[PDB]
Amino acid sequence: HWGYGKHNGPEHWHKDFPIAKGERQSPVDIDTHTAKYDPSLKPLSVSYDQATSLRILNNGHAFNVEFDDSQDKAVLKGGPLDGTYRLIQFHFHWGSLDGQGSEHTVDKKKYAAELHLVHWNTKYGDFGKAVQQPDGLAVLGIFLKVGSAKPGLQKVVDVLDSIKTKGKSADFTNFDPRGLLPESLDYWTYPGSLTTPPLLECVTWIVLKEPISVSSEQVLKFRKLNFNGEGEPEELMVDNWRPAQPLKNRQIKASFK
Ligand SMILES: [Co+2]
Repeated sequence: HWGYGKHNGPEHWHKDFPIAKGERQSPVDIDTHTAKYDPSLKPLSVSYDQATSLRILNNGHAFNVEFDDSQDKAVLKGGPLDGTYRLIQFHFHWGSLDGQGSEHTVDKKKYAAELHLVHWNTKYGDFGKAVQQPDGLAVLGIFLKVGSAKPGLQKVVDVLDSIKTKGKSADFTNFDPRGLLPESLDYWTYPGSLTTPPLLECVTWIVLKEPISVSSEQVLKFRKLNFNGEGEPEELMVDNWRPAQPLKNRQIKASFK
């Protein structure tokens, strides 16, 4: 099936998912000088006080921290968004080395990792219906650089031993995603896609300008995960990122001057 190897990686996905060569694929390079300030955007409203995390799952490509999305408990609104988007899961993309790992780039700079908080538009009733719409999802992307530890990440890092291999899950209740956000909500936004198969063109991307810092030790624990299932040959879960795709006929907007 698809993955991140030489024989099944990003360069191959178009064979099964022709939308890989589409008009609004993600990620992209964010050219900071060409993005334009848009005074009519909103502040973002991130309302995560009532979040209910449930579980963490190694799905063979990343790990997902899953939320109860059966009520408006953790929602994203405002900014470029019309209406209410419910948090379903977050995950990360990361590298084998601190010099790569992010999906989006900023003036061609790659960060060590990128956090994706995935939300679906409540007008479409469920995630599966939302991904079939051009405004179905809103993904909040946050860059990670290596430096100081991120305290609010530690509970995630320390459960990773229990979900080493594909298909393993663990209970993951009472996790507060607010502890993964930077101070500033300044952002760039553009219309794009999921960055993994099926690559659906359903995402309003909201990429924060300010990275969070995580420690070397924290990212090293990401890199101990496995893509494989238990009892299969070990293949470290690293470099689970798609490179930048052509911008095509899109403009990236900034919420800040
Ligand atoms: Co992602």
